[PDB]
Amino acid sequence: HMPANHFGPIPGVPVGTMWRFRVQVSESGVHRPHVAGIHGRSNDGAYSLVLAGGYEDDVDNGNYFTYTGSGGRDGQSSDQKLTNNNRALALNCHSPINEKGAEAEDWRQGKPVRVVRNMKGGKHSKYAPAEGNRYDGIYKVVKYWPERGKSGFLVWRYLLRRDDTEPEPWTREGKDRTRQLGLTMQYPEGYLEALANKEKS
DNA sequence: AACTGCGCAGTT
DNA sequence: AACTGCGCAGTT
Repeated sequence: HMPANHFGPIPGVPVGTMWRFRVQVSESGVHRPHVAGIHGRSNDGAYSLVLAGGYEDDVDNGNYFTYTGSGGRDGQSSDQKLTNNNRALALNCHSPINEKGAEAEDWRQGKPVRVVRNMKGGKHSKYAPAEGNRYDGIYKVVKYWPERGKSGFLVWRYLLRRDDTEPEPWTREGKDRTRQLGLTMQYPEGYLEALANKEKS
């Protein structure tokens, strides 16, 4: 199958693919966590992440976007620490990891990060799909740093620039590779009838 | 001075 | 709940 600490693209899953649920995304091996937004080890790096909404500063510009770390409680109580996934995402960036933040002198060498976009990010991003989840290729960490929210507590911000050959599925060439490849929304088996039987009664 | 086990806890 | 890092703890 596909090792869990596997960085990079999943063979058999092209960009522009769309599963209706997160469970399907995990099943596919593109983002294992059934609910969490990022997957990775403190000692290895981040393998994948999905976009929901959260922070209001998080700008999604398509080819690049910024992300916010997690933790700070157990509701903001303590300023986030560079441990766990916060740290793991920090490794994908190609520079010696540092407490005050860091910017890669050459971001392209950093470890790849599979990025999926959920439709819950529609309000904010004009790139999030209408419904479900869509795989938009590889993004590498360019730089990360720590800000201080309106809650006076530091939070870890990151900037991801795309870097996958295959064209963004929201562009002309993208929407083309899709058709050629015939990619369509995917529902779990038995889901559509289950959904049907809901509406009835 | 440490091996080790029951245990609170943050992260996902 | 599962899994981890490991105080504080009673055992070696």
